[PDB]
Amino acid sequence: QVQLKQSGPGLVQPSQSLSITCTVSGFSLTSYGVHWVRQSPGKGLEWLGLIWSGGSTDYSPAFISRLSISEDNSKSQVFFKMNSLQADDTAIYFCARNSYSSGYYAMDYWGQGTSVTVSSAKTTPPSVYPLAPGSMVTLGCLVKGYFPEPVTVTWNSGSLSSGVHTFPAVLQSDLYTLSSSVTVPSSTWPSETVTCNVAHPASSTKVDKKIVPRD
Amino acid sequence: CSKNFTSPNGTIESPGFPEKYPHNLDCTFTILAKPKMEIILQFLIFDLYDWLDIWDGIPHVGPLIGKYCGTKTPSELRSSTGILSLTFHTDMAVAGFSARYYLVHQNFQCNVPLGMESGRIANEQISASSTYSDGRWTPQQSRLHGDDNGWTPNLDSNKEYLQVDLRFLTMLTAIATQGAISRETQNGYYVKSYKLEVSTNGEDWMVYRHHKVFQANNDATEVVLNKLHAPLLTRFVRIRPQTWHSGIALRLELFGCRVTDAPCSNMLGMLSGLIADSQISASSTQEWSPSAARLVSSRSGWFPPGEEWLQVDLGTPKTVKGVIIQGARRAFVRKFKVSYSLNGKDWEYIQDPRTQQPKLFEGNMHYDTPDIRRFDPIPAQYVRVYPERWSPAGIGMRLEVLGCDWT
Amino acid sequence: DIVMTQSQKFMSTTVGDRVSITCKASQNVGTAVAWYQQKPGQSPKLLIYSASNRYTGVPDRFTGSGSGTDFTLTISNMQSEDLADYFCQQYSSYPPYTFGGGTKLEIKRADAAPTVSIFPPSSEQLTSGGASVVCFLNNFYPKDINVKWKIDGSERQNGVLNSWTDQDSKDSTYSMSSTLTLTKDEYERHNSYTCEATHKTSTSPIVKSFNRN
Repeated sequence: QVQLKQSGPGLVQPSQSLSITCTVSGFSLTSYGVHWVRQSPGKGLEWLGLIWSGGSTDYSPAFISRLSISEDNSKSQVFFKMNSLQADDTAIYFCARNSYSSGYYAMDYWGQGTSVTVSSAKTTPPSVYPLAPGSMVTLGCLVKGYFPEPVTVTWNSGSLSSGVHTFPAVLQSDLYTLSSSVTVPSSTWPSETVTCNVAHPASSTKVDKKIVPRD
Repeated sequence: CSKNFTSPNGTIESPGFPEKYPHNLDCTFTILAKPKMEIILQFLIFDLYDWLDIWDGIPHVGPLIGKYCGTKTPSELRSSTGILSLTFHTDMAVAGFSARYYLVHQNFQCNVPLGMESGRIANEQISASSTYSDGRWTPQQSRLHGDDNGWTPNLDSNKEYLQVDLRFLTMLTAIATQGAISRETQNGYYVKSYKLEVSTNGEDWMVYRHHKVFQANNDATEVVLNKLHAPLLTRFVRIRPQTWHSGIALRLELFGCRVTDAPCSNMLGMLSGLIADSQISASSTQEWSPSAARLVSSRSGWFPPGEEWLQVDLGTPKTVKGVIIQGARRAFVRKFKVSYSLNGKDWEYIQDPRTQQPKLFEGNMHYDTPDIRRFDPIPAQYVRVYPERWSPAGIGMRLEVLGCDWT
Repeated sequence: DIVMTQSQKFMSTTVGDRVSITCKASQNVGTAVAWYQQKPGQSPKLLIYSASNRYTGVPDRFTGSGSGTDFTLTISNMQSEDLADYFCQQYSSYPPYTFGGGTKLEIKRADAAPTVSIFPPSSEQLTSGGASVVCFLNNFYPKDINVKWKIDGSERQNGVLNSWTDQDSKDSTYSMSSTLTLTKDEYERHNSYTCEATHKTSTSPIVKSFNRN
């Protein structure tokens, strides 16, 4: 199966560099080239550059002064490196497969994306709080005061996926907060255990918070 | 619609790109580079009876690199020939391409990886007699240090082969091989010994001789290098497994360099066509096509002791430092002499410093595989090769001259 | 650089109807155009390449057309799972891979009243000196909704932060969270906390409350 797996940092200090590795499987880098693209609210989707089979590169004229793309065929790895990041480089960075070994073709498979925030504000882990009621029952978790984005939330390790609403984070004071709701039959809670699983990779945080009745 | 390109970099596209191209076109696109420059050609868009030919030199004169038809961009080309041409042909039927080129400068050991591992040898340059029926062992996986299996044929016999077209005449000095561990079964496979077949054109083949049997791998993981007894000049390479453990599996690298990597060793235009047919002449012929005498390009050769000669007019005085001699497509020259002129009237033989007499050069041992013969550099606009001894079939020969601008 | 203009930022449609998303190139790009589908929180997915070629595995209801400057993506029978942002792009000439601004789809469905749930501050949060009161307004349609917070019957806007999901790919509803953040000290000085949802599905608001006790 064709996959592009990205690895890289969530927080980059101003004027420092960003390195991301794209580890590919299900195909060879000598058979398919690889692109780098980013996505931000303010500028939409922007192509940064590519590497072809054989190692020849092409860069966007806006990024050529500070961007390097290279690879290791034996490891199925493409290396992205961009220098001197500033606030406006805050974005989700993607690698994506070229549909052929050479040429400008369509991007037919995409990595999962790496969220990158350019800031001098410091890594902060979330506080996770249970939301219990003060026939269906709605429960929740409040994930408060973290930095940078993102966090992930699951319920009972992904077993509860239907009836979940995880809300976009809101930003106050260089800190993000979001909530997640889950709705279950009242015959399942509180007689059975319900747990939200919160992850904040940038602070190496993993928290499980069981939802239990109040009082 | 024909155009020559000389700037350090530029674009080449079908007329009216990206609009649909006009019918009944025959366009010629020629890149010309100064000595010690490499031409790098990259295709961006390619969509086309109808075809695009790429020529190692002048169209229909220099060797054909490849012919392309469909929706796949030709793989990147790096030429040190001084010239690289495209011909684009369309007809009336329902109806192109966009490319760009760059001109860049080029102990030197002739031991550089030619590009199996890096991918500088593209997938389209690699082929084989067959491949394993599950499709997980394609010829394109025969790359050294490749992490996905390797090449395996459909049957394990000593008739199977992996073939690589280097696209240009190249110096080959070594071969590395590995076996492979199956990602599906974890079984290990490797080649224990193999023969080497080579060719300038892909039709005429020579089994490399000491048949030289190369000892190869003893496990599925480690690279084994075999260095050749002397450099081979060739374009096409075949690896022919003879023995193996469990079955045939191959990952490969080829090592060498270009002719032009030696000092003052540019091919002066017989192969490419920059030396035109009017600049080529001989003592006698079979009456003639002057192009028949061109190294590699020719599909036959010059057919007429120490009386017959082939003559090359370089066009202007240059430093001449050698020749490349080839047989004819079966005959070949085994021994020859060389003379040169600066005015085309008076001649002097290449002396042998040892014996202080006109030098008696070794020719070929095969009709296709060429041989480089160098000598102390001299100033010359004209060069003659005099065959002395030859194969039982008689005199047959193709030729190129090696040198650089005078200094 | 070539500019790829998608004039439709948002398009309303209905399950079973045809959707026609347009994209205009500022210069001729031949047929070197692709279309991508991006659902919330996901990577883009290739639908169409070379203007009109359906990528393998892509459902038949997606068709691309056009050449030169005017390109169209047609969804022949809209499904709720086709809620997404759709992007065109050109790769004809350098700089390649200029993208359109995206066209987001919205599906019209039957009205649904919100499910409203209110949650007091957790004991854990209270221990740390804070007090967030959370209200979920879930699975409603149409999109427009108003939330008010009352503390012992008096409204409070300061310290309120709201967030909204994109339209759901399974049931085509919207959801909203509203969070009133207080100091513990202020929180403890009042008893009644109310989340009030106004929506066109009812003439009176939905009211959920708790007493701090």
